[PDB]
Amino acid sequence: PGPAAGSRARVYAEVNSLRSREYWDYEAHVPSWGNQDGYQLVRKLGRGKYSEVFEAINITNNERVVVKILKPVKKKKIKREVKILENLRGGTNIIKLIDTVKDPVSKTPALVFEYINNTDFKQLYQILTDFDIRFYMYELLKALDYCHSKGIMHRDVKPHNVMIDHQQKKLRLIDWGLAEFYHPAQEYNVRVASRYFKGPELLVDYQMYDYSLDMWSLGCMLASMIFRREPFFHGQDNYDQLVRIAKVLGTEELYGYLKKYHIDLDPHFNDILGQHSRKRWENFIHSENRHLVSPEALDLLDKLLRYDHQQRLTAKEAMEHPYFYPVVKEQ
Ligand SMILES: O=C(O)c1ccc(-c2oc3c(Cl)cc(Cl)cc3c(=O)c2O)cc1
Ligand SMILES: [Cl-]
Repeated sequence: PGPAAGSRARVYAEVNSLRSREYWDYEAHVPSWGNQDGYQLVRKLGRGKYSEVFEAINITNNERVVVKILKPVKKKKIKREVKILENLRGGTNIIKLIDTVKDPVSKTPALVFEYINNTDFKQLYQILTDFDIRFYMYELLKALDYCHSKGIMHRDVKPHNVMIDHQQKKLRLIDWGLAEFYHPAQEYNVRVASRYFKGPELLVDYQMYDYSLDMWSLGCMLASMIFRREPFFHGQDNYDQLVRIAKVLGTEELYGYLKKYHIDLDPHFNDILGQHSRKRWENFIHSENRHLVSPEALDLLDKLLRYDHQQRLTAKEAMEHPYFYPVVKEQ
């Protein structure tokens, strides 16, 4: 049984307390809403229920940008995303927020981002080499270590939210609409991230999580790339999602996790979790993915995909792993 006061982040815990209230009090942020008519929408790029994203042209200087039209959400959530993007501007592999505009007629707010010649991850993951996976995971870890060091949890890390220009070897972490400031001992909403990338803490309703949530999501991405099984944990709902995790990580460490953090498990799980062994990571190797798997890759994966969020590697610890030695050597 751990501290009755709850979990605390192992790194970057005091970041926001060392900065002024204006840094993290996003409700007090006052954005400068410009005129969206300065941008000509060209073509829809995708996305879903929170926004619609368009390729666009800055009419004044003809520069190619991306416009994200914010579907009706609470103004508070809009201030949070804008403030976080402003705090993170210039960050390593963070998407650059260019402008904050509103449609002159509808007054619907929109965010303007830099354009990156992205390759769909469904297509990119089929052609990634062993070195490519290490390179892009390393660049993604730079983005996560940066935002974590700025006191921010992304909380929606997934392949859809990682833009990659495979020709120029450029990576940008996008979609900061679910990001939040980390404050020690704060309890957070667990309805974040995509189902396939939700950490165990979200699935068992443990609200006192921290940056390590993003590290679970990253481990899910690493597993899907080196094993060519995307997504790796392919649950049908939130209950089945934890079952599919428990069938790989085993149930003993799951119940040990619940006991350590005094988590009251939803009684529905007791009829579906069962008892499962902790599987060996080598069991997912086959002839089609063997060239992407190495002992260093399995060791890193094993140290990211842990129930205990406190035992997961931090972003900086993961960056120092021998799995990235070829990337570090290439400067
Ligand atoms: O919600 C967000 O924060 C957010 C931010 C950026 C983008 C974004 O998407 C792109 C897509 Cl989907 C395709 C292509 Cl070819 C290029 C881009 C791009 O350059 C770009 O910036 C999408 C969403
Ligand atoms: Cl076991």
